[PDB]
Amino acid sequence: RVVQPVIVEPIASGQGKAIKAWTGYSVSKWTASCAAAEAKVTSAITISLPNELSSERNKQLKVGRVLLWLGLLPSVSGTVKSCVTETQTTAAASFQVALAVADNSKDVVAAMYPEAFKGITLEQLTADLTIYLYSSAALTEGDVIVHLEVEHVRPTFDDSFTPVY
Amino acid sequence: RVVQPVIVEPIASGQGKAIKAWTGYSVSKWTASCAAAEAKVTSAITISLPNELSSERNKQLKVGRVLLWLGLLPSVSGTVKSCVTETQTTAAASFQVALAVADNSKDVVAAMYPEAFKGITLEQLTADLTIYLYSSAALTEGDVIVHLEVEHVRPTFDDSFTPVY
Amino acid sequence: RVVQPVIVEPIASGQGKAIKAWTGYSVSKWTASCAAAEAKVTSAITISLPNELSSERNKQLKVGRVLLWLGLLPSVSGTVKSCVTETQTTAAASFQVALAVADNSKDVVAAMYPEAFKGITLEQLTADLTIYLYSSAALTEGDVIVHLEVEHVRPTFDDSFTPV
Amino acid sequence: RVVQPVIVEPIASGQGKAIKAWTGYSVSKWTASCAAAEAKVTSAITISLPNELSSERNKQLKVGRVLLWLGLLPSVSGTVKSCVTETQTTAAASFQVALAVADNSKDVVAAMYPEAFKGITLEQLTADLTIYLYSSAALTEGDVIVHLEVEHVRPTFDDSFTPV
Amino acid sequence: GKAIKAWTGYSVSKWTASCAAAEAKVTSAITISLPNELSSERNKQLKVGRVLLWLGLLPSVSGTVKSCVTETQTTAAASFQVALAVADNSKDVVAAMYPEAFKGITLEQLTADLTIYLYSSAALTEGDVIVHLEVEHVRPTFDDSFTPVY
Amino acid sequence: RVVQPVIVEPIASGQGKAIKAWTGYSVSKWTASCAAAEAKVTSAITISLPNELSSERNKQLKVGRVLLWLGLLPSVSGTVKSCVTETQTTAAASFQVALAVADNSKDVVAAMYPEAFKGITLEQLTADLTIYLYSSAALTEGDVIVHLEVEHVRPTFDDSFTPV
Amino acid sequence: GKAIKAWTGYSVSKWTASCAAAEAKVTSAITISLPNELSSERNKQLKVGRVLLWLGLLPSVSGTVKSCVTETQTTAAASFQVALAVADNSKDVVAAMYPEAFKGITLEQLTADLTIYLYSSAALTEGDVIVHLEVEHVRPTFDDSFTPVY
Repeated sequence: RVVQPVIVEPIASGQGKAIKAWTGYSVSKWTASCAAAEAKVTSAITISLPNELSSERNKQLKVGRVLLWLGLLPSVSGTVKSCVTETQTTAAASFQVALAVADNSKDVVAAMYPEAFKGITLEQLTADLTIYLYSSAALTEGDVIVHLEVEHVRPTFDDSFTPVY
Repeated sequence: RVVQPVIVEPIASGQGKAIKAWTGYSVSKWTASCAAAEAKVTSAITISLPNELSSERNKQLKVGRVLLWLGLLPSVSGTVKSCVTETQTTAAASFQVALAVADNSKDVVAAMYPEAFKGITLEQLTADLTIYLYSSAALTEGDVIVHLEVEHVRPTFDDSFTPVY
Repeated sequence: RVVQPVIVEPIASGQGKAIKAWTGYSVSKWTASCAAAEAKVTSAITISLPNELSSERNKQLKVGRVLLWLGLLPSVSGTVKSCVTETQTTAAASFQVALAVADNSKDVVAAMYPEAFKGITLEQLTADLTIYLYSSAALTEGDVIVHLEVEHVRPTFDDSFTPV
Repeated sequence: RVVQPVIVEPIASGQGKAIKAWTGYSVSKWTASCAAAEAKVTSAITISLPNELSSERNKQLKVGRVLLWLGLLPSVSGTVKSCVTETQTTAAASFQVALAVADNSKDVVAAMYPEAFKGITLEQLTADLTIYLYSSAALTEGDVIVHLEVEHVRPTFDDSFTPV
Repeated sequence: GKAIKAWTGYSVSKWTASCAAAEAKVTSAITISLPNELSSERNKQLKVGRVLLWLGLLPSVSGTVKSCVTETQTTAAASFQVALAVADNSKDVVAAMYPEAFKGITLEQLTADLTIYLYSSAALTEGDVIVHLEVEHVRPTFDDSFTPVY
Repeated sequence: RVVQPVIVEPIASGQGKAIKAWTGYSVSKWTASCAAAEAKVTSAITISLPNELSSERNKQLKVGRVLLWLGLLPSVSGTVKSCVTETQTTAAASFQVALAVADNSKDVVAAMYPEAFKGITLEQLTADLTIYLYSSAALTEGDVIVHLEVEHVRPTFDDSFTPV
Repeated sequence: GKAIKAWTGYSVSKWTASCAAAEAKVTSAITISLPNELSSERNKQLKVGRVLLWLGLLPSVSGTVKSCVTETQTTAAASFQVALAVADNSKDVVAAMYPEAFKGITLEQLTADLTIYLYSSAALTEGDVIVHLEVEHVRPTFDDSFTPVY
């Protein structure tokens, strides 16, 4: 083949292509504020459904892909790592078996799970999975906000009013 | 015309036909718990958006039809009336100008507003409208739960993940 | 005809079908606040045009149908009745000649006058008709708001600015 | 449309049309006997699967629609209300969030839940939902029988004998 | 000699405000309040077209009288420096026409964001000046039918 | 597919492709000069409309996409970060919820907000959003110029002279 | 009653200048400064069409106030003798429209070659008069896109 000249166009933060939800799915996005932690400790963060997903009908919605990313205070230093895995007996061990890890030392600070949790219900997601957060430096409560974006079947129960009788 | 014989089939509570949201709309349903009130007092209840609708994008979604109904403790006695109207200077006066009133002395305890608030944004709904609740008997806090069902344009911002960059 | 089973679907307050104005007509809606009155007294309420209809031109517009309904404070008890009639010498006698009465003891507290006043002008409506309000219990001022909805030929005076 | 005269034919108790289960579904019907309760108390009644649905396999069957109705002793007086809701911290609060209430003051003492619980399994029905029963007068045990009819995917575990 | 016709699908609502008492050379703020027929939540969303302000003075009112419609000001007298038109009784045509300034805002926004300002070189007794406001706006649809009786 | 050799052609500062406004939109560009701040402090910078957009009519124009980038004095050292978010109770928390951050440690010191603020008016942009600026080292006033480029519906109020 | 529409491919930029303090009967020079959105080298080359000057006075300003746009003068008061239009508060229409005088010059040339002149028979306090300048010019193309991020 003949050499092809290319020009790599720089893009700004936020310009990345957004991953579109599957047909019939929507992406629910919510946050967890980290707890205070000593240096080099890995903390478990429970996954709790937002109120709009906690109803009897909505708890059963099947999960698709899952995205995890971190919101750090601008002054946070050191290494911050986070992942979603099946609940561990030892919190630190989560990073040894996670299929993706959000690590602030990387160019892209985000962990995508396109297959690992597909097909479970939202309730199962809360019961079986845990978020793990590691910091090389001690964390004050709220230093890190964990953003969890969970793709799931679109709820249908709210496509109509409650019958008036 | 020749007389037509008909049989009126009784239906149970809950069997009423559900009003389907308009194409491109969904129905958000949330509750307000009444405050304590003396007998025959009309109380104003602020309309506050649920967390899932409070974002910058979602606050702008246009309203369609609005439904109001009441959840009373089984032991609540006397007359209970509620309505949604433009915010009043005198709370009791709301019932004099409301286009619909949910009244527990009626066979159907519900107030539907198919036209009165169509086209405003959710933020406008919270800023301009108020729920009014009247009881002939004194109310303890939580005696009445006001159910507000607000049809509005389906949010689109959650049809994709946040770009990872 | 064979028997036809039916289900009567419940409907809520506010779900009733709106009556559409005739082509070339519009519905002007305004309110009158009741005066204080003793128990079982019938009070006369003057019909006054809202500002936008009180001009020389607009008060010539012809009336179609007229709707009356009542807004009660939630604490109002007893029987409240209202009607629109030609002005009476004895206020209570209005109810003996009214063709429709708004009565709070009914499921629909409203009175429709589809023919009685058809063809008169808004000025004639204000000059020849009166609203009558009866309460079994004493009324405090503003206890009852009378809603009058008058269908009339759509104004054309409002289709232009005042010349300057 | 020209006026259509109709005759409303009286129908007796028991003549109402039965709601047919969806294709591939069946309706399982069982009862719960109310516990003694003081006047104006709301009691929680656990939803327990009948023996034939309590196996590991059958408790996975998906729910469709749910019907609640009440069987009262003929001497029971006062107001009796019942509903099915997600389990409540305060029993009386169930009626504030129920989408349907069976109420003996109505002509039809029954509550239908056509959507609220659709898709959950029978095990989830037993684990997440509760029956709530309110009486204005004191209840003696067994005064009220709560009839629960749960539509669910037709069992296939019952299509064969236990292997031997 | 010829009235300015409203745009197709629009109509002109005309109402008045009676001036408050004011000392000489004071600029007074006058709130814009919708008439009753426009005060429903639905009618409050009707889009504005053109706006006309003109003044009705008692024939004995002397001195200079000026008025304008502008976005609400921190200093009332400063309205006349930014107003896109001023009704001024010393001119041949005592009126302020705003064909563009407010096009597209809702009646609610008109009432919330704009203020009428009125200046008089001499003291004003209450009701000496009637401010006339004519607001062209989308024709209401909510009042093309009676209120549902149920 | 057979291996495809490529040559990555170097490009200079300023050679990047410009993002074209949507049809019927235009990009308004203005600056805010940073305030003095201590090391590691996050400062809130109010978003104020330029004079030509501050009229009653123009502040109703709907927003499209928003671009943020930073102009640093050549001597500015340390880490400087900035973002646009909904107004925060704690300024430093903006970076935990921002969908994009302009960061001088990157090759491209800019943040694009293609969806977050789509559909709001310019007035709502000024009233609900805030610019947040963080520096690891102390900032002297004017050390950093924040460039905000807001895509919005093309004004039509500017298509005519003021009537006279 | 009807606004003058800009030519196809043109738009009207409108900005203001706050008058300086001035003694009675002095003519003051006011520099024409482009707004920020027009100050880029590219936007400075946009061709001018028509120009409008009008005045916003505090309602209590008395006496005669005049203003014009002309090529910069050695004697400020002499501007009014050669101005092709003068905004004069004693007239019915207080504005100066220049449909031809500056057609085709660039915005840069407008700022460099022309001056606003303001005369008042009485002393002016700073900000008593706001001069409004509306310059029709070719629509900018440079701001139809975001700045390249690299």
